[PDB]
Amino acid sequence: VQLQESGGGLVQAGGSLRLSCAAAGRNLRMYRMGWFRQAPGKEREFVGTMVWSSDTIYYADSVKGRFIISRDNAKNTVYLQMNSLKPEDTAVYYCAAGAGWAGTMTDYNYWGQGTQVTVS
Repeated sequence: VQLQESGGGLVQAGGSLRLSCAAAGRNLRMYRMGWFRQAPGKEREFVGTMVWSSDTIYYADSVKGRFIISRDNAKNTVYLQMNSLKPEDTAVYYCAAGAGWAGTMTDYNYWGQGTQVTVS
């Protein structure tokens, strides 16, 4: 799977921003897709996850109720709509893919280069 994020930039607290993750690959729709983020000097952390076969998304508590994952099927693109932004949301945001390994935890093997968001 090949991935590329876009949409990063500088935004004010309380604002909103939409990130995109374009994806290509053999059997793409069998992969679980994840958003992750790394704040400067901190450990990378999970943001949320989706599967192409379901409408149900799982979110980290840190962003649940604020960020929304959606998709455009025809464009093989996953979005992260960021709402009610806080300075602590400043980070490089990554999308990733791992085999939707059922009866086990997804191991994210494929990663984009990231898109960076600063919230003032």
